[PDB]
Amino acid sequence: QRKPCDTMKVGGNLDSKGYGIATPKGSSLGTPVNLAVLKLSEQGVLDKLKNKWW
Amino acid sequence: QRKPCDTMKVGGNLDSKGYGIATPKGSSLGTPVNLAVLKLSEQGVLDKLKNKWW
Amino acid sequence: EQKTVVVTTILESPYVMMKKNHEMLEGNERYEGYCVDLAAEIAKHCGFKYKLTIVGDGKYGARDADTKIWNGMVGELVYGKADIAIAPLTITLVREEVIDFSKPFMSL
Repeated sequence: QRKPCDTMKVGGNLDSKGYGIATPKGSSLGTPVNLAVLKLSEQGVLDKLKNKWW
Repeated sequence: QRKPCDTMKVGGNLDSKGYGIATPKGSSLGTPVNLAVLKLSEQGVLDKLKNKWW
Repeated sequence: EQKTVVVTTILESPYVMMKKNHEMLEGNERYEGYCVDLAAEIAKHCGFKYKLTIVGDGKYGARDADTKIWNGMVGELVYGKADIAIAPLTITLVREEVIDFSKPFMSL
């Protein structure tokens, strides 16, 4: 979408993969942010972010 | 790809999801099953069976 | 009593964007974007205090050869420059064995 519109996709994409937050081993912060991500994942607020940023 | 060959896909995949083997809540064999799944995955048998059948 | 943490993120233009007043702002004000307002929402639920920082290597970066010792962005966690990562980064076991990951937020 960032003009010039001189680039295009071809092919039906290659694979399926996830993006997520990460945290080093033993860090106490991990699960208390993971539950917040789970909240957002089930509340769907991410759709607002996707709209805003694409 | 089956004999009639009279139908076809259109477009790409709409999303992504995955399969897992399932059992009732807390089924004690479930963790042995998870180990079996992990070993058959590491052994590449998930290709072997698919490579036979498709 | 009080506690604070340092966060790693990256200037991929869909995910983080440099606000025009880029001369002198702090990372908690320098930036906007999908990672930035996701992080803000997460901090809104979890309440912890933090500061955003760019990955100091500024890149994904490779494994160290034969050692597989980390690139900048993972080493900054394991070696304490930061304590959490909120970035477009692919989940894989070759990373999961070393550090924990959230539930994925997107599938792509």
